[PDB]
Amino acid sequence: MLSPADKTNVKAAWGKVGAHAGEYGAEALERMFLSFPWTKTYFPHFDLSHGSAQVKGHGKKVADALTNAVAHVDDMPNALSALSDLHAHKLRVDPVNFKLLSHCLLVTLAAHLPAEFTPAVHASLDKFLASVSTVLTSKYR
Amino acid sequence: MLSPADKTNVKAAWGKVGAHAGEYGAEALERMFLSFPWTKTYFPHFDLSHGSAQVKGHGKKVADALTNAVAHVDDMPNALSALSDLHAHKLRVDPVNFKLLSHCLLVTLAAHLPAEFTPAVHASLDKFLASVSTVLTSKYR
Amino acid sequence: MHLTPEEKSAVTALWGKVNVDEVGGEALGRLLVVYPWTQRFFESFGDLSTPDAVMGNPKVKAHGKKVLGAFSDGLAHLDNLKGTFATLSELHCDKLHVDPENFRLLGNVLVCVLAHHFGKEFTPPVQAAYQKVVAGVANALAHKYH
Amino acid sequence: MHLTPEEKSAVTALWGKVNVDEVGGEALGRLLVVYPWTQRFFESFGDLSTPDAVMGNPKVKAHGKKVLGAFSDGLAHLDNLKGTFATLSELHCDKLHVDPENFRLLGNVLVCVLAHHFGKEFTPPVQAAYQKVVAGVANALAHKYH
Ligand code: HEM
Ligand code: HEM
Ligand code: HEM
Ligand code: HEM
Repeated sequence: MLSPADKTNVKAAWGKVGAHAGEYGAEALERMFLSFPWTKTYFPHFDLSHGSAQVKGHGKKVADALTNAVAHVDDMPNALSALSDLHAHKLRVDPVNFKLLSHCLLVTLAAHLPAEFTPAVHASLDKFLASVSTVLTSKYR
Repeated sequence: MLSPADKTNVKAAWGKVGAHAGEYGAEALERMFLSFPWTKTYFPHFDLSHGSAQVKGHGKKVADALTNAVAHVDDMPNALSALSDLHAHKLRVDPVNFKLLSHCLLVTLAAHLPAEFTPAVHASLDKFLASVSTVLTSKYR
Repeated sequence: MHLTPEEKSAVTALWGKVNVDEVGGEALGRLLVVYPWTQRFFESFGDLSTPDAVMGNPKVKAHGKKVLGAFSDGLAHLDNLKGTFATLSELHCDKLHVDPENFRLLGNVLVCVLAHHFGKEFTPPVQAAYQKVVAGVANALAHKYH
Repeated sequence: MHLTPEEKSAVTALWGKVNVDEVGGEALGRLLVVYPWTQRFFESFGDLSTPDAVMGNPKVKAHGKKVLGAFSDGLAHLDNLKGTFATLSELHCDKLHVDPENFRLLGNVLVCVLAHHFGKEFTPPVQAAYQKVVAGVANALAHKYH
């Protein structure tokens, strides 16, 4: 459960991400594919080489969805409804992988927000990514 | 999210458990300590030898809590409120261990309910234990 | 892996009583029912829409038998699961694109099936031995991923 | 574990720039803040009630330094982490009763700290190398549990 303070922390941090959201999304993906190669089993149809348009494009989609979630943090289940349907009935990514991407997103943020990524913000962001992950896996069964 | 069918399946199965609930609780614990020895790190103050009164006693408490959860399956957060406080602020068991106990409970049920443990009931029970686990870890942060 | 001789003989003894075809079909079917996202690899298989459809699906049964047969053969080489499963590991990564988390899920469902099948004979020590084996097999199958 | 020489030199190079005392205090403090149930082992340590209290707590800093120092020494024996950490593994199991999942949590927090510290120098390939190392260390520390 996100406390008001958590929501303030997430809005502040993501605010500073602003326009780089797509670039950070792609970086997080690349970090995930290199650190946790098992995640590549879900992207056999992509060119996963560095700088690939497919990864950049996907990174931007992931980032926009997170932007949408931050904007509607009080109403995430509704805001992400179409995305939970998509992952539950179509993509069917095993839930363990959400953790892996969440960690890589956190690392990406840490590497780009030296001043913003305080212990308290780190905690709030981890909580937020866990909530997004919970919503996206809500309808799996 | 437990569907009405899931709730019917859980009430039916747990109904058949009835009075053996405590005995099954102890067996599940013993299965957990043997199969996943890392879980014993939370019980250094117990005699974990087979048949120990401490384990039997604890098994009965676990089982009664699950009985309480089945009775209030529409209102679990409230029903288990004291238990979530206890695990979050006192016991502080790492969330991964809930999975391990859930699996051993499932195995125990399978071994004792040959006729009841159909594929559909298995699915409902796994879902139910995951929901209980989610409630008990709700207030960790 | 590393089993004590009493664990090894426990695993061996119980397995001599297993109908591999039947247990295979059951374990794969229950995997697809309890964790429906695993159905992702099998849409070539027909009707998987209800529990009864999955459990009665002949392709599911056939594949279950193929999987458990390979598993069986690995019980004969508990000292070197990685060598035994290296080719299959490669295949599941490079050609089939199966997330190795699926191997862990199947291992746990298999333990539930053995428990259901054997009842009180599937004691806590026997379960412990089988947990080591299924973790070992999952490991071995994931070893050549990249 | 198994690092390619380019992974090994990546790990080594970055680590030569780490202030072990400072990074240690930070990693342990953030572990206690982001995953507060880990505070369970440290109530002898004083005030852990707010993020600022945790990060400024001298016992947390001292312990962080002790932990990362042992970690440091393990970087010198990447070829045999299990042998290097066998005694500590035993200690954490038999005497300290630390669930080895804590080692994994700390490994991930340490990676976040390195990223925060080094910024763009902590590239995806370097992170990948460090992930293998922290998983290896967690493994090594969990190896003698029973
Ligand atoms: C923070 C959690 C995540 C978010 C917000 C997210 C969001 C999205 C979005 C917005 C799409 C595009 C949907 C569309 O085309 O309309 C998508 C597609 C997809 N996602 Fe997720 N995702 C997440 C986690 C994951 C993880 C962990 C995996 C696998 C490791 C994954 C695998 C995929 C795949 C395979 C696609 C399809 C890509 C394609 O064919 O172009 N997702 N995701
Ligand atoms: C289905 C999930 C579980 C349920 C329903 C449950 C329920 C309970 C209950 C009813 C108590 C007794 C509280 C009291 O004294 O008032 C308890 C205590 C405790 N639980 Fe949990 N528990 C669960 C999972 C776990 C897991 C996974 C672990 C660790 C592997 C764990 C470790 C403990 C410990 C250490 C105690 C204290 C025992 C003592 O000192 O006597 N619990 N639990
Ligand atoms: C006990 C673990 C497993 C073993 C021993 C195993 C073994 C095998 C074997 C022997 C084959 C046939 C290979 C060939 O044709 O040359 C196979 C194929 C396959 N397996 Fe695995 N498997 C295991 C687990 C899984 C899991 C859990 C899944 C996914 C849920 C999976 C998905 C597949 C698929 C999709 C094929 C291809 C079937 C086909 O072509 O129609 N396997 N496996
Ligand atoms: C990188 C992983 C880790 C390493 C290398 C490590 C290493 C050490 C060392 C060198 C000591 C001192 C042993 C002695 O006095 O003889 C120690 C003690 C201890 N560690 Fe670990 N540790 C690690 C992770 C953890 C984690 C994650 C926790 C729990 C959150 C933990 C909890 C403890 C505790 C409670 C003590 C006892 C401190 C005392 O007596 O006051 N350690 N560890």
